[PDB]
Amino acid sequence: TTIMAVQFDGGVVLGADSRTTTGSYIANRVTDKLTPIHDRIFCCRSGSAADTQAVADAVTYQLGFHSIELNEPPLVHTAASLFKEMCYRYREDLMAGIIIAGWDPQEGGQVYSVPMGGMMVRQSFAIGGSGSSYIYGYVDATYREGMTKEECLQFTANALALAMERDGSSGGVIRLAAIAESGVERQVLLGDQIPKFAVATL
Amino acid sequence: TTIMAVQFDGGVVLGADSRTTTGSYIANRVTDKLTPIHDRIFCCRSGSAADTQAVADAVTYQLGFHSIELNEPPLVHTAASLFKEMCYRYREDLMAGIIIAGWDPQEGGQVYSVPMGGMMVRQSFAIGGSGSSYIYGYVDATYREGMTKEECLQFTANALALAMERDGSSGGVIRLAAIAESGVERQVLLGDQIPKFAVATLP
Amino acid sequence: TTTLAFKFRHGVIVAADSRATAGAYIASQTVKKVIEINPYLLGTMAGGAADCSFWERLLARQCRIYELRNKERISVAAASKLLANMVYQYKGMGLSMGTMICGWDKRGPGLYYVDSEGNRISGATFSVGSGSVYAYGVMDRGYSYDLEVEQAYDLARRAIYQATYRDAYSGGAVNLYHVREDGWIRVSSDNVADLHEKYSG
Amino acid sequence: SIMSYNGGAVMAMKGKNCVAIAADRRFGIQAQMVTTDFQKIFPMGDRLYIGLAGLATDVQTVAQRLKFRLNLYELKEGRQIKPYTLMSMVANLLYEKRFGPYYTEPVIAGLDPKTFKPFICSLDLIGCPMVTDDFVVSGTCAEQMYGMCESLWEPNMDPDHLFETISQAMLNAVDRDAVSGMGVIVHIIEKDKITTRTLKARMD
Amino acid sequence: RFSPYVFNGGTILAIAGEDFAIVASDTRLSEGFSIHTRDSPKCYKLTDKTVIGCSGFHGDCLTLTKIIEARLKMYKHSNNKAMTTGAIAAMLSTILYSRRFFPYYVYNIIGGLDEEGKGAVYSFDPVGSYQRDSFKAGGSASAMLQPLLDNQVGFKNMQNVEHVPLSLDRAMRLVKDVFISAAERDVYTGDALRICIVTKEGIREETVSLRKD
Amino acid sequence: TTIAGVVYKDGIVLGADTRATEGMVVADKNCSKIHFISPNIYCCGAGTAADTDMTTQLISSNLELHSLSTGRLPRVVTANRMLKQMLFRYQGYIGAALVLGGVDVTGPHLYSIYPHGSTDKLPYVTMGSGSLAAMAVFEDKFRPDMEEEEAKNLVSEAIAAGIFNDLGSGSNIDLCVISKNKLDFLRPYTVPNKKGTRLGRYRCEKGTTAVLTEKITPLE
Amino acid sequence: SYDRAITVFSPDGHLFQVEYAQEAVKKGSTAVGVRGRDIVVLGVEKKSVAKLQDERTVRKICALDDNVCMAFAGLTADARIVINRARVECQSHRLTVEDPVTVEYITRYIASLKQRYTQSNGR
Amino acid sequence: TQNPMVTGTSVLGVKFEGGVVIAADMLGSYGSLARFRNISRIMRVNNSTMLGASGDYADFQYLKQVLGQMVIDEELLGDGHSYSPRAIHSWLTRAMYSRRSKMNPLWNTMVIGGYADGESFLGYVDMLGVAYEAPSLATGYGAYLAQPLLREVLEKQPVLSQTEARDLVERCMRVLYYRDARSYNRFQIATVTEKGVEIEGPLSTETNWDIAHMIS
Amino acid sequence: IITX
Amino acid sequence: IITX
Amino acid sequence: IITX
Amino acid sequence: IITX
Amino acid sequence: MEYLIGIQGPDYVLVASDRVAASNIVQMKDDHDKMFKMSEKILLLCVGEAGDTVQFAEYIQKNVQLYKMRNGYELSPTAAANFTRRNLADCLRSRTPYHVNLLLAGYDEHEGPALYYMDYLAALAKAPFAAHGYGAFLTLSILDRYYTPTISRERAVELLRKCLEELQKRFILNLPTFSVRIIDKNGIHDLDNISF
Amino acid sequence: MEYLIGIQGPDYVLVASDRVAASNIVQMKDDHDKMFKMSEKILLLCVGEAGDTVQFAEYIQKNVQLYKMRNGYELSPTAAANFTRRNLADCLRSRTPYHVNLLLAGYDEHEGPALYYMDYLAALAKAPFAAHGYGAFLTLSILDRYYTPTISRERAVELLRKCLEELQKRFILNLPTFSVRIIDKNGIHDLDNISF
Ligand SMILES: [Cl-]
Ligand SMILES: [Cl-]
Ligand SMILES: [Cl-]
Ligand SMILES: [Cl-]
Ligand SMILES: [Cl-]
Ligand SMILES: [Cl-]
Ligand SMILES: [Cl-]
Ligand SMILES: [Cl-]
Ligand SMILES: [Cl-]
Ligand SMILES: [Cl-]
Ligand SMILES: [Cl-]
Ligand SMILES: [Cl-]
Ligand SMILES: [Cl-]
Ligand SMILES: [Cl-]
Ligand SMILES: [Cl-]
Ligand SMILES: [Cl-]
Ligand SMILES: [Cl-]
Ligand SMILES: [Cl-]
Ligand SMILES: [Cl-]
Ligand SMILES: [Cl-]
Ligand SMILES: [Cl-]
Ligand SMILES: [Cl-]
Ligand SMILES: [K+]
Ligand SMILES: [K+]
Ligand SMILES: [K+]
Ligand SMILES: [Mg+2]
Ligand SMILES: [Mg+2]
Ligand SMILES: [Mg+2]
Ligand SMILES: [Mg+2]
Ligand SMILES: [Mg+2]
Ligand SMILES: [Mg+2]
Ligand SMILES: [Mg+2]
Repeated sequence: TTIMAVQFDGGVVLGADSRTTTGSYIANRVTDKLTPIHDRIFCCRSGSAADTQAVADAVTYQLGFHSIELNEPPLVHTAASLFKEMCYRYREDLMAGIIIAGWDPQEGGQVYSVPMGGMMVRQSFAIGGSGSSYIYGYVDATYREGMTKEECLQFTANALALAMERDGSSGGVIRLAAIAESGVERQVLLGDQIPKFAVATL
Repeated sequence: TTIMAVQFDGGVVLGADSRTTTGSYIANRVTDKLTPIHDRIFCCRSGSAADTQAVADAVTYQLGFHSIELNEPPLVHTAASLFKEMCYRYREDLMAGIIIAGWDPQEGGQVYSVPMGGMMVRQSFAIGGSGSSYIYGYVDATYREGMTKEECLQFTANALALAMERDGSSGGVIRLAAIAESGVERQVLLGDQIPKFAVATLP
Repeated sequence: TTTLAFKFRHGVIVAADSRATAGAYIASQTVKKVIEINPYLLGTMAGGAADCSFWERLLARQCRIYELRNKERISVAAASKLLANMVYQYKGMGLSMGTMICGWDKRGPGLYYVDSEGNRISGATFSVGSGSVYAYGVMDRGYSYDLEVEQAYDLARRAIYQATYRDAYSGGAVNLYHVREDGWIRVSSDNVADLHEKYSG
Repeated sequence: SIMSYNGGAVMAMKGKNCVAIAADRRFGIQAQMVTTDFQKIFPMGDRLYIGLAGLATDVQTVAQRLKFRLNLYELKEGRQIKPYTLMSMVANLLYEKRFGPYYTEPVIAGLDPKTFKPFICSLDLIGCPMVTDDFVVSGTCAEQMYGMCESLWEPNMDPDHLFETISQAMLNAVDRDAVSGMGVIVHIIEKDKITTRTLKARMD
Repeated sequence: RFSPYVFNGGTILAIAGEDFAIVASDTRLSEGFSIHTRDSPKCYKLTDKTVIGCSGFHGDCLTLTKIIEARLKMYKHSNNKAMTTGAIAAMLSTILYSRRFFPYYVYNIIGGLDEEGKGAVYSFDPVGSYQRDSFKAGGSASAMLQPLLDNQVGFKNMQNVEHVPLSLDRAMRLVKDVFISAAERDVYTGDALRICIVTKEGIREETVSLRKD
Repeated sequence: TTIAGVVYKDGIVLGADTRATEGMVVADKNCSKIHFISPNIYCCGAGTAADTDMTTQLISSNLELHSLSTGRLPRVVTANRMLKQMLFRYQGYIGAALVLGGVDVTGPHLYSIYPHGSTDKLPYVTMGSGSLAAMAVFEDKFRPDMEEEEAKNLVSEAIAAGIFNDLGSGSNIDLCVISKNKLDFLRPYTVPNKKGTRLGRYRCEKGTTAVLTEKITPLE
Repeated sequence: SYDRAITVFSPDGHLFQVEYAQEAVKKGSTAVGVRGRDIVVLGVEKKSVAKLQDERTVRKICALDDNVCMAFAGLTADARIVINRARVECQSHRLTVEDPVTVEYITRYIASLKQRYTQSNGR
Repeated sequence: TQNPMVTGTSVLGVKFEGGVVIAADMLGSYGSLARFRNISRIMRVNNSTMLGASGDYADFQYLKQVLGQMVIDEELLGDGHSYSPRAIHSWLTRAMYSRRSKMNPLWNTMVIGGYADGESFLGYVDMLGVAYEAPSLATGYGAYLAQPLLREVLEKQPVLSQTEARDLVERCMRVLYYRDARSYNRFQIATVTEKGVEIEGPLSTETNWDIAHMIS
Repeated sequence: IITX
Repeated sequence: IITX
Repeated sequence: IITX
Repeated sequence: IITX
Repeated sequence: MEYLIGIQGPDYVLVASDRVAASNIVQMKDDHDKMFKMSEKILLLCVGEAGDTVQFAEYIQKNVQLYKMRNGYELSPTAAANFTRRNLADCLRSRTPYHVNLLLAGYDEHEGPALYYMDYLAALAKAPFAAHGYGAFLTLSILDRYYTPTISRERAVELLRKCLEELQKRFILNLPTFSVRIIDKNGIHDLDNISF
Repeated sequence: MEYLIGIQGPDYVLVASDRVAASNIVQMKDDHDKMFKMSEKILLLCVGEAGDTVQFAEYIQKNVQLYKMRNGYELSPTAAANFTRRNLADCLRSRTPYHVNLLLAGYDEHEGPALYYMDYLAALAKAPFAAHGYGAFLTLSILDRYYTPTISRERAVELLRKCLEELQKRFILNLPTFSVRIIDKNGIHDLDNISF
């Protein structure tokens, strides 16, 4: 797995690969790792499929009830907090590396990392999953302050394409989502639509 | 450790960080991991310091004697082969990830990887060491066919600077060397000379 | 496995069951566990089957060379010692052998127990194998040096029989031998099923 | 292995309008026989029997606790339990111990108390049931028993031919297993009678 | 821990007649839950009078049979005659024991004619324990095959039945039945049954289909 | 075990083999691995046999309770939730690997469910020791919006692949076809394996077995 | 290590080094053995006589074991070696067979030791 | 080798009328890292024989070195005898078995393909010295994914043409790209016929990802 | 324990 | 088990 | 292997 | 031990 | 290490047990009694792990006595044996298993004499004779050889003495003395100790 | 498990050893001898691992006899004890160590009587008395209590009998009979076996 999210002025971009593995068999080649927690709050999931699905279902429930009680859209920081609380409390029983990203009217576009262990930290952009090792350098060199939404999408698809190339544990299709005040725009980059970089033949 | 070598038309560029660790103590901040095996053949060393030093000393001896016998400069492929033979035969007793790079009159500029286990493969460019994980993406996106020497030096210093930033096990100064028909040009990028990329602080 | 032997006035009785197993699987009910080393020397087998057969066959080879070199019968003491010294080199390597060397030589009836642990001892009576504890019980209660020959055959045969009854790893048939002064004879092979019909509280 | 500690074997076999269930009689502790008349097949009704091979302590506990449940069922309902319903009852009892199970694999043989239709099944040690139209086996010599049953069993056998077949399958199977035997017992279950026999059998 | 062994399956069987020997095996070669091939017999011709069946770890099956082939030629060169069935069995025992502390993981059954022209079967454990038998199963499904043979060839547990000599036809019908029954239950045994019949005229070969699942 | 499922133009086709093993021996040749969940939902089971039986029974039972209360046809998501939440709770100790398929008011749905409680919603899935064989057939030949007979051919081919290439799988092929209008529970769909015939007869006549003791106990 | 063939055949089938060893025996002091009815006696000539000699230290009759002894004639240094080799061997026989050696057994052993030294390199 | 380092995944092989085809991707994986993306895992042994290797790539390079030197040695004699595919397969069984028996295996599983005297040869050798022949072979994940497809075709039609065998191999290589996490979509195909040994590559399969929109 |  |  |  |  | 033996004749049960309490290399007591009186016609002979043996036996004992007091009549040997089993088996997978092996001997007015064997796993078996401990390995074949169901009590004491002599001869442990008791219609009788 | 004991008086050494050869739960021989005659005035008593004990003892024995034959006179007890130690100690870190424990008893014309103790590690100690085996734990305090350096041999046999009685009473193993020998100026004498 490789997952990624980027902040822009007005929203966020999230991305993931689509590979689920047992050992080195691919149990799902078109996995959807970007799961909706509310109208405009997504999590990207890495680690145990069972753990991240169960945790995401539980936070979705917690947040939905909270949101009806307050009669307001939920804060992205509140979704991240609920993830953090459950991932920290059950850190010895869970294997989950989470990125929470979305939009709310109070703080706009936000990205939070909740890595294994259950710390929480807000970031301009975040990457996670096994494949993320292979793109630290790339994203450190490419990231620019003030990127537009389209630039964030391109940056995300590039980074994931590179990770997917090298990580055996990542692969398949790239799933992207953009979240802003106006709503959620999802898409799939597959086959020739995935950014290409030559193998360096002699 | 992070190590790297790049082929250009007429020569090679080699680079390494300068960090030697025991656990997380830094036993040497200014290590020289680019060791000369002949006049125009270098190896870049990663893994065990004892192992790669001993192996490099032994190949130097083997190749120097070979070269006097033949009365010709040695082939880069021959240096790589000697590394391969020793690293493969003693694979269960060695921890060594090697890049051999240099120039000879027959095949020009060449880069060979001899990773742990002791396979050998020729490459346009090679990276190795713990820190190399963090730059596969970058070098995959940046490498261009036909780079000049100066471009190869810049590419190498960038890649190593990025790895050194992220890898706790890499760091210090960047050591570079360029090898061509005309000889060997060595240099150190230190402090402000090392390429800089902003930590992504929050808007 | 159950095997036994004893010395008495009229020589030495040697008896065994005929079962072989691989774990709880009964591999054979027809194994000859008494080995004919020469016409006046028997060896018995308990433990690993290959280990016993091999080393006792090698004992036999060696006793025959000895006889050709020295122009006389090897003694029971010397034969048992050849076997002890052969297996000693292999202690702790996993050989499993428990044997009795039974004969008649210039010192009279002879009986040594020899095993893969290194033991070599002479004695009046022995039982060896998984069933030996059951055979010692009946053998000990019926034994005497002044047993008449047919009584001695009955005792050996009953002791093995009773061992086959209690011990899962013994059974098949009881095979009985008698070492006399002019060589050993094969006295009987009786299936345990036929013996059960017969016996006898 | 826990299941080889006491040894033992049971099988059951289906015929025309009749069933057979059989068991070795040995009670032993590893190599040592303790007793040669140990009960492994227990009545659960006039035409319905359960045979239990495995750890002897649990052979007895499962039989006893099943009886507890069965007696309550029959007093509470109008009636004698059906074969299929006994299976489900046993299944339920064993699966309660899913994470620390009884070490026994029962076989059931009987006739339906109204139809008199033949029934046989077996269950694994956590209660997976398994109904068949021919035969079931359970115990330390299961492969031996499978060999005998797959080669001898035929459909629509009468009580005398079913008796010979189950007896030959048992005797020859257990004669290749060190820790099963010391006798074989056979029950033939018919509409109008129960025939119980002990066989002439090896005692080694 | 590299392990130098792996179980590749296979069931073998030999029957001695008055004037014949049968050696039979299934043709499936397995590893884990997979089939390597459906056509890998376990019978090997040694002489005009002697056939050997081998199952277990296939690496050892191959190596051991090539050793035996070499030892038979060496014997013939030193002594100017082919090895007898009995001599092969005695030799194989020593070969197996030579690896007592790193065994050939092989189950062997030899079937052939003896010096009087009569059927002979010898069966082995992996370290060379052996004896002569009238009939014997070995390998994966042996516990399935052996009891029926004890019953039907040995006449065990049967009362009031004439202990007649075993005809080839009946021996043959038995061999097919036990393998078909084994094929129902042992997951390793299947694909095809290969039967070698050794007589004074020589060695002939029947083959019958088994379940492919 | 080989189990598998496919979404076709008008419904689901589920498939399974019929072998059950105790170690490397076949305990049952004709065991039923496609379980009733509700009249419009079925579930194939692989793994620990008792666990797949008791897990599908319990969930079916709770859905009957549920649908008795709502007066409505149950949904596949509901079966999926109930299963996954239970399996997750038990942390993988319930060794049930499931292919859940059915048709509800929102159309055909197919899930795979794993012992630890993860699920995947997909148009084709396979589980069990023969699942790679079955999956190879699906990657080679699956198309979207297959007709019923195509889908049935493909699923039976996938199960066959498991049956013949996996020592864990064998005996018959069972199918279950579920659409808005129809439920076909096809047991057996195919019998590609048959026992060979017995060449010799072992009809042992009365008296062959020696008897020590006899008791006749007459009944009513 | 010295591998020269020392004892070799000469043209009429002689082994000259053995014959020459026999000539050394003939220059040695006389030794005599007689086998009685229930006694066995060994007698041997002078050695040197010599008043200043310690008689004890030069005896040419030597116990091999409790039940076997030997006298010799020839090179006394060579004899000492043979005698010690036999003494060792008498103890190995007792070890592996739990009987004393027969006289023939130990004669046979000494003889084959001598034979070996007529057909081995360097000796 | 006790512990493999850079490793290769499945090798496929199938007989056709007049030859044998084998396939293998061009990837040396270092654990899950796809490290060396342009290596050949196929060897021309001689004119009649080719070899493909799964497992530790450094051990394969050693076998190439040894086996390449053996064919040269033989060619030097110019005596009209050549190692047949079957003989090469035998040699390989012995070498693997021998290394296994010293508790120091060569960490490979191999497919030998050949054509000699009108007959197609296809044979398998593993690191323990397990060896056999068969009409189709597949090592690694190919045993689970590719072989069921190969054997299903070969049952309906035992005798395949060259282009039929080639299309079947491409189909299998697609499936492996879809389901083996250590595979790569850059492979070679090697064919042996009357005319010798051709190695084609780099090749890629077309892939379909329609199912990404069928989260159903 | 039976498996499927 | 199963990971992403 | 086998025992006695 | 000490690495690069 | 502890020896128990029981022999059941037509109208009695004869039982014996060693009298050693051992610890490491020493005997700490040579007049130890391993028999527990449950009722007028029932003995329970108990061996096994220290603590467990007395705690188990005495708990059964007090419960059997309590039954007499609640009901005015005693449990039968068979009922006491099954009561003992139920407890052992119920405790087997608990936090408090008891590592004990037992014989239960008794006489019932209606069923006659009975001997019961129970191991720590709680398998219960009725037997004409039986023994526990390592000593059983040397003595059970002696009982198989000479026992008959009609054996008189004079002859059962002789058979017992052969078994105890076999332990003197052949067993590696020093078990010099044994408790002997017999149960019949008139209750539990103490016979003289058998000593060496 | 094996018992050795030695008591040295002013002009003799008294030794004894048990006569049991045990295997698992049974005694296999009751007339076992654990004493080896090295020379006319030296006994070596050896116990320990099967195989090792005899192989070691007999190798020493043959070498001590060989010395007599090479030289015409015997090794002293002290020299034989140090010879035995050298071998054991040399073999200790080899491929072929011997797990044996020993006493060496002897009489020398000039140094008088001597008793030597050696464990498997090859520590060698001279002692006025000593014992090996578990039985030593029960008997060494009995020797400390009653031994004096002037003890006569009549009284040393009595002291020995108290030790062997203590083993009958208190030791958990069945060691019913013992070999007894004594060494003085006139060689090695067999005294009657001490039996129970
Ligand atoms: Cl997921
Ligand atoms: Cl993460
Ligand atoms: Cl993380
Ligand atoms: Cl991950
Ligand atoms: Cl994927
Ligand atoms: Cl540094
Ligand atoms: Cl360095
Ligand atoms: Cl140098
Ligand atoms: Cl490396
Ligand atoms: Cl490296
Ligand atoms: Cl490194
Ligand atoms: Cl026999
Ligand atoms: Cl000899
Ligand atoms: Cl002795
Ligand atoms: Cl044994
Ligand atoms: Cl008698
Ligand atoms: Cl209950
Ligand atoms: Cl859901
Ligand atoms: Cl499964
Ligand atoms: Cl002597
Ligand atoms: Cl590459
Ligand atoms: Cl090539
Ligand atoms: K990838
Ligand atoms: K750093
Ligand atoms: K099968
Ligand atoms: Mg978990
Ligand atoms: Mg090192
Ligand atoms: Mg049996
Ligand atoms: Mg028995
Ligand atoms: Mg199958
Ligand atoms: Mg406790
Ligand atoms: Mg040792």
